[PDB]
Amino acid sequence: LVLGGATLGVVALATVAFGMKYTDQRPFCTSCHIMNPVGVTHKLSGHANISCNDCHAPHNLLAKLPFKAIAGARDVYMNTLGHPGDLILAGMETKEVVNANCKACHTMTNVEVASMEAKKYCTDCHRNVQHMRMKPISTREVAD
Amino acid sequence: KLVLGGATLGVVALATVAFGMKYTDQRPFCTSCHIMNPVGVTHKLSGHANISCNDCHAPHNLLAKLPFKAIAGARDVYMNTLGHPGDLILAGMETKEVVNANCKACHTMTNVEVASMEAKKYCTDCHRNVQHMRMKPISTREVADE
Amino acid sequence: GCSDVSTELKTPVYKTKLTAEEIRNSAFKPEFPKQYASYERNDETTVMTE
Amino acid sequence: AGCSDVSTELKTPVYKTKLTAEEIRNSAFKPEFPKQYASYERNDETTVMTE
Ligand code: HEC
Ligand code: HEC
Ligand code: HEC
Ligand code: HEC
Ligand code: HEC
Ligand code: HEC
Ligand SMILES: CCCCCCCc1cc(O)c2ccccc2[n+]1[O-]
Ligand SMILES: CCCCCCCc1cc(O)c2ccccc2[n+]1[O-]
Repeated sequence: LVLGGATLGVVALATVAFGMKYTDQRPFCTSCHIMNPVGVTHKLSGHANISCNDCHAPHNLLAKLPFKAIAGARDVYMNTLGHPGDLILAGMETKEVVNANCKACHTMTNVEVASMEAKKYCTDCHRNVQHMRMKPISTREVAD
Repeated sequence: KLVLGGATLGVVALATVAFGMKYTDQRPFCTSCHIMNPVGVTHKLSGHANISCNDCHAPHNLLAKLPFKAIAGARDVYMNTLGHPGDLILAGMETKEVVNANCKACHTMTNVEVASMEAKKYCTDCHRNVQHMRMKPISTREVADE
Repeated sequence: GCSDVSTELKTPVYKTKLTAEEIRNSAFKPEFPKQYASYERNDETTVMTE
Repeated sequence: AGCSDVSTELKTPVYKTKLTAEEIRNSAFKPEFPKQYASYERNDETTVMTE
C-alpha cells in the first residue's frame, strides 16, 4: 500500500521539477507575444543556449521558487488586466538578480580585477548582452 | 494517512538520489583520490573552475549519464585499488568524445558560422590548455605523494 | 544538489612588502610582474596611427 | 564517498629525517627514502646507447 504511496511521491516531485525547469526556458517565456523581441534577441545572441531564468531568476533553490511565482503572477496580471507601456524596462530587482548571475558564470574571467567597482552592472560595458539594444529596430521588432 | 507516509518517503528518496547524483559530479568528490589532484588543481586554476568535472566528463543527457557515471565510477574504483595505474594518465577514446560533445554544448553560438568542427578532430587541438594546462611547467601542476 | 561555484568573485585586496613612501618603479616589479610587463609596453616608439 | 575541496597551494610534502645537519654519506639516506634511492641507483646502468 505504501509502495503505491512511494510511486506517487516520485511522480509528484519528478513532475514539479520538470515543470520548474520548463517554466525557465525560451519557449515557455515567449508564449506571450509581448516577449518576442527579447526572445529573438536571445536566440540570436551568444547566450542562446542557456534559459531566460538562468539570467532572470536566482540560482538558489530556496530564493528561486518565490521569485518565479512573484514575477510570474505579476507578468500574468500585466498581460491581462493591466496596460503595459511603450517601454518595457527591467525593474531594480531584476537588474540585481541578473547582474548576480553575470557574476555566477564569469567569475574566473574577473578574479584579479576590480571590474565590480567601476560600473554598477557588468552590462554597463557588455551593453549588447542586454538583448542587443544597440542594433537597429528592424533587427529586433515587428508589429502585432 | 498511510499513503501520505509513502509519498513522504518517495520525495525524500528522489531528493537524496538527485543530490547524490549532483555531488558525485563536483571537484570535491572527484579529488577525494590523491591521484586526481593534478587535474583538480589545474581545474580550479582555469577559466572552467566554477563548473563541475562531469559538466565536461559526463554526458548532459539524463539517460546517457546515469550508466556512464556508474561505468567510469566502477572502473576508477578498480584502478585505484586492485589495478596498477601507469606514469601516464590519459583520456581514453570514449571520454575524449563525451568531452568534445560538451564543448559543443556550451560554446555553440561562438562557432555557428565557421567549420571549426572539420578543421581539427577536437576543439582542444586548438584550445590546448583547456586540457588541464598541459603546457605549463610541471611544478605548477604536480607534487610527490605523502 | 550543491553548487559548483567554489571560487566566488571578490574585489582584490592587496598588501605589499613596500614602505609607505616608496616611489621607485623597480620596487613594484616583483609583486606585480603582469601589470609591470604591460607598463613596459610604453617603450614602443615606432607605431603611428593616422 | 569524499567531501573537502582541493588545495590551490600545491604544498610539497614535509620531512624530518633522523640525520645530522652535516650528514653527507649517500647510504645514510637509504633506509628513509628507499624509493628515491632505488631510482638513484639506476644511474649504475652503463650499456644503453641513444642516437
Ligand atoms: C519567462 C520565464 C519570462 C521571463 C524571464 C520574463 N517574462 Fe515577462 N512580461 C510580461 C508583460 C506583459 C511585461 C510588461 C509589464 C510592464 O510593462 O511592466 C513583462 C515584463 C517582463 C520583464 C521586465 C519587468 C521586470 O520584472 O523587470 C522581464 C524581465 C520579463 N518580463 C521576463 C508578460 C509575460 C508573460 C505572459 C503572461 C510571460 C509568459 C512572460 N512574460 C514570461 C517571461
Ligand atoms: C569525478 C566525477 C571524476 C572524474 C570526472 C574523473 N575521475 Fe578519475 N581516475 C582514477 C584513476 C586511478 C584513473 C587512472 C585510470 C587509468 O590508468 O586509465 C582515473 C582516470 C580518469 C580519467 C582518464 C581515463 C578515462 O578515459 O576515464 C578521467 C577523464 C577521469 N578519471 C575523470 C581515480 C578516480 C577516483 C577514485 C575512486 C575517483 C573518485 C575519480 N577518479 C573521480 C573522477
Ligand atoms: C543573460 C545572458 C540573459 C538571458 C539568457 C536573457 N536575458 Fe533578458 N535581460 C538580460 C539583461 C542584462 C536585461 C536588462 C537589464 C537592465 O538592467 O536593463 C534583460 C532584460 C529583459 C527584459 C525587459 C527589459 C529589457 O532590457 O528589455 C525582458 C522582458 C527579459 N529580459 C526577458 C528575457 C527572456 C524572455 C529571455 C529568453 C528568451 C531572456 N530575457 C534572456 C539578460 C538576459
Ligand atoms: C557546461 C558548461 C561548459 C562546458 C562543458 C565548457 N565550457 Fe568553456 N566556458 C564555459 C563558461 C561559462 C566560460 C566563461 C568562463 C568565465 O567567464 O569565467 C567558458 C570559458 C571557456 C573559454 C575561455 C577560457 C579559456 O580557458 O580559454 C574557452 C577557450 C572555452 N570555454 C572553451 C571550451 C572548450 C574547448 C570546452 C570543452 C572541453 C568547453 N569550453 C566546455 C562553459 C562551458
Ligand atoms: C573544460 C572541460 C573540463 C573540465 C571542467 C575538467 N576537465 Fe578533465 N579533461 C578535459 C580535457 C579537454 C581532457 C583531455 C582530453 C583528451 O585527451 O583529448 C581531460 C582529461 C582528464 C583526465 C586525464 C587526461 C589528462 O589529460 O589528464 C582526467 C583524470 C580528468 N580529465 C579529470 C577531471 C576532473 C577530476 C575534473 C574536475 C576537477 C576535470 N577533469 C575537469 C577537460 C575538462
Ligand atoms: C548560466 C550561465 C551564464 C550566465 C547567467 C551568463 N553567461 Fe555569459 N556566457 C555563458 C556561456 C556558457 C558563454 C559562452 C557561449 C558561447 O561560447 O557561445 C558566455 C558568453 C559570454 C560573453 C561572450 C559572448 C557575448 O555575447 O559577449 C560575455 C561578454 C558574457 N558571457 C558575459 C555575460 C554577462 C554580462 C552576463 C549577464 C547579463 C552573462 N554573461 C550571463 C554563461 C553565462
Ligand atoms: C511550477 C511553478 C512555476 C510558476 C510559473 C512562473 C514562471 C515564470 C513566469 C514569468 O513571467 C517570469 C518572469 C521573470 C522571471 C521568472 C519568471 N517565471 O519563472
Ligand atoms: C549509480 C550511480 C552513482 C555512482 C556515481 C559515480 C560517480 C563518478 C565516479 C567517477 O570516478 C567518474 C569518472 C569519470 C566520469 C564520471 C565519474 N562519475 O560520475
